[PDB]
Amino acid sequence: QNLPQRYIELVVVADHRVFMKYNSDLNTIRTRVHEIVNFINGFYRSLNIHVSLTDLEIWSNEDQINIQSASSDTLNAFAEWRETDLLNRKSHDNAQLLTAIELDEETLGLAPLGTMCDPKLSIGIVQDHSPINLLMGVTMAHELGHNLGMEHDGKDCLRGASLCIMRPGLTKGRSYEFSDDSMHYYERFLKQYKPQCILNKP
Amino acid sequence: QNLPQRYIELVVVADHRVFMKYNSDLNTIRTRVHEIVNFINGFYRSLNIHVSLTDLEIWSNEDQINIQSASSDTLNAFAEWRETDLLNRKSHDNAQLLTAIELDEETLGLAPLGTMCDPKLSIGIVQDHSPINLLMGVTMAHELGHNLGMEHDGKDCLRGASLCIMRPGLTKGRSYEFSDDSMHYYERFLKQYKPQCILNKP
Ligand SMILES: CNC(=O)[C@H](Cc1ccccc1)NC(=O)[C@H](CC(C)C)[C@H](CSc1cccs1)C(=O)NO
Ligand SMILES: CNC(=O)[C@H](Cc1ccccc1)NC(=O)[C@H](CC(C)C)[C@H](CSc1cccs1)C(=O)NO
Ligand SMILES: [Ca+2]
Ligand SMILES: [Ca+2]
Ligand SMILES: [Zn+2]
Ligand SMILES: [Zn+2]
Repeated sequence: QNLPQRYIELVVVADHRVFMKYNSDLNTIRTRVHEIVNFINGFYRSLNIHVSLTDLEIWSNEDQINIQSASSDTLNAFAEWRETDLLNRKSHDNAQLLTAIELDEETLGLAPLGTMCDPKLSIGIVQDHSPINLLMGVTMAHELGHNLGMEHDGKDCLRGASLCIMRPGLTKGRSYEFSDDSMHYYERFLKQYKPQCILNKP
Repeated sequence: QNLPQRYIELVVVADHRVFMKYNSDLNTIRTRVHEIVNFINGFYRSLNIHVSLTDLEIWSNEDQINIQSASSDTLNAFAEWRETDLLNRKSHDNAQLLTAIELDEETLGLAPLGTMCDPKLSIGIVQDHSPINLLMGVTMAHELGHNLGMEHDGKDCLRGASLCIMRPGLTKGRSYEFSDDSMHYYERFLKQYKPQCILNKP
C-alpha cells in the first residue's frame, strides 16, 4: 500500500431543480453538500486522498446550461461550461454537478473514465436521489472514482461487511469501502496519466 | 468518521545486538528499517497518520542502556535514556527500540498505552524476530497503536480476509488492517489528550 498524499479541490454546482427542491433555502443545500464531502473524505482515507470544497455554486436565479434527462448530453453541456466559465473564474481540480432531474434510463450519476485534471473532462454529474447523505456520498465518491481511472467491480463485490464503492448499481447499506481493485486502478492511473493538479494542499 | 491528518516523527534505535547480527553493516540495517516504516505507513493510511523516519540511531560501539531479558526492565531503562539523552539531541515524537535479544515470555513487543508525545513514555520495544519486513512492520505498527491509546482486539480478529493488527499475538499472513475498535480507541485518544507533537508535517 504505497500511496502518497494527494489533494482534490472540489466545486459542486447545484442546479435550479435542486434549488427549488429544498424550498429555496440555501443553508439547507450548503449543509447537505458539506456532510457529503465529509463522507467522501472518510471513504478516500485509505487511498490517501483528501477532498476539499473550494466553492459551492447554487444556480438560485437561472440554469446556466440546458439540464436534460439524457445524462451524457447534460455531461456534455456541463463540460463546455466548466471549461469556459467556471474554470475561467475559479481554479479547481474537479467539478461535480448536483442535478434533480430524473435521469433517463434510471441513471443516478455519470462521469468519464481517467480524466482528473483535464480542462474539459475533469467532471461528473450526480443526481439528488436520496435523503440519506451517505448514499449520496458513495454516489459522488463513485463518480470521482471514475475520474481517477477506476473501472467497476463485480455486482457481488464486498470488502468484509462493506460494499465496494465502485459497484455498478446502488444497494443500500451502512458500510461502504473501496475495493483492492479500485486501489489498483488508481495506483496505475497516478503512475500512468500522472495528474498534475492534485498535489497542492488547498 | 473522519480523522484529521497527523504526522509522527519516528526515531528507531538499533542496539549492539542488532549491529552484531547484520555483520556490522549499517547500510543493510538502514534498508531493513526504511522498508518497515513503508509498511507501517500503509497500515496507517486508514487512520490518516503518516510516519516519518526522522533519524536512525545504531549503537555501533556499545549499548547506552542495560538491555535485559525482562521486557519491562528494558522498557523503563530505555524510557529514561530517551528523556535525558535523545530528546535533548533530536526533536522527535516517538522512539522505537529495535533489540535482538530474545525477550522473556517469548515477547516480541512492548509499549505504553495512550502515551503519544510524552517525553518519557512515548516509546516502544520491538524484537528483531522475522526476516520478513512485513511481520516486522506489523509488530512496530502494533506497538505504535498502543502508544495511540489502542488496546487489543479479539484472539481471532478479522476485518475481512485481513488479520487485525491489534491481536494479542502474531499469526503469519499477507494482508493486515486496523479494526474498527482500534480506530475508535485512537479517536478518543485525540479528543482526550490533544497531542500537540503530532500536528507538524516533517
Ligand atoms: C457512472 N454511472 C454508473 O456507473 C451507473 C449508472 C447506472 C445505474 C443504473 C442503471 C444504468 C446506469 N451506476 C451508478 O451510477 C451506481 C448506481 C446508481 C443506481 C445509484 C453508482 C454506484 S452504486 C453502489 C456503490 C457501492 C455499493 S452499491 C452510484 O451510486 N454512483 O454514483
Ligand atoms: C505489548 N506486547 C504485546 O501486546 C504482546 C507480547 C507477547 C507476545 C507473545 C506472547 C505473549 C506476549 N503481543 C505482541 O507483541 C504480539 C505478538 C508478537 C508475537 C509479535 C503482536 C501481534 S498483533 C497481530 C498482527 C497480525 C496478527 S496478530 C505484535 O506483532 N506486536 O507487535
Ligand atoms: Ca489542485
Ligand atoms: Ca512532531
Ligand atoms: Zn460507475
Ligand atoms: Zn499488544
